[PDB]
Amino acid sequence: STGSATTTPIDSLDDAYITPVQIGTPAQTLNLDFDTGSSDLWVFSSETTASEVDGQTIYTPSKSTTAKLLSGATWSISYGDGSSSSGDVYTDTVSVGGLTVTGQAVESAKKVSSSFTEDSTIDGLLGLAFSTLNTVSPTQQKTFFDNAKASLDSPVFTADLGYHAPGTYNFGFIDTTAYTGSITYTAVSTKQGFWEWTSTGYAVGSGTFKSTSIDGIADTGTTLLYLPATVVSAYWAQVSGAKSSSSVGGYVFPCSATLPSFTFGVGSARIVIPGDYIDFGPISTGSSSCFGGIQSSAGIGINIFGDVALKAAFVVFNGATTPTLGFASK
Repeated sequence: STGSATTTPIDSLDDAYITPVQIGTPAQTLNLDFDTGSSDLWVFSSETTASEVDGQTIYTPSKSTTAKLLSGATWSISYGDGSSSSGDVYTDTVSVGGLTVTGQAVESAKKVSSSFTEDSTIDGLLGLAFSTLNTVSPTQQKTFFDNAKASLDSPVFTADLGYHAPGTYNFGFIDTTAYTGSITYTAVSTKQGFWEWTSTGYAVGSGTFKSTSIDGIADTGTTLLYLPATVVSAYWAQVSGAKSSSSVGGYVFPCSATLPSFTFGVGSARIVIPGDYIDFGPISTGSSSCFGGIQSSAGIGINIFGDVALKAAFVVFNGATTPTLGFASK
């Protein structure tokens, strides 16, 4: 089997991408944030505290003839940005782009933190990291991909995120028309539960490539590119007037600037992030200070190849017995 679904930016900055997902019988379609940095499929629901729902579409398990309470199971998650959610668990039928999994754990939120409530465009998350990170207790549950894997034509999914435009998530096949050149594959460590890999270096603009190992994670659920402070300083030094602002929370730059590109290495191959992709717009409405899309990871504990980086590439998440990642230009 295969599936193919379009993923759409939630706003004009590509802050996140939403993909429609069919849950239950008859289908309830919710727009979920596909997140290769986590491993829970959780949704706003009829059980979510009413004051914490503000415009999201909810899953109502009592209206699904295939929903079953997973007795005794609870979940609770905290994300790298400080947000969180928790609740109980149903199993139900879940379909993405024509690919159907029966018995998928659907984690129903009883509580969500304010950042989720305040974003009416995201109805929940669909985790695509390794199932070892799933938070369901006392019986850990499998991701949608893990459940689908055995049925897929090939045990892979691909992320093709657009710049200021829709893109595609495919399951079970590589669309050879979706990229240019060849795909370069690179080793993955699953020891922390992430799609963790080592970039071979970077360049700023037209500058020379610096060969250096940068370990990090491919994370579709993080907006920006978070890299070591040395690398980030080298980038922003090429933008007149750019500076790190403790009060804003990162590097800012004059909105009048033209940003240089940023290149990262995948083996001997190179992925170029155009300068435009690094502009996240005014820090507040009407400001001439703009927020940068490359930020320091120093306070995180891990480097993160988020959407800024991934949307410059066609990305293969190869879930074979020994997983690997592939990157192609497009």
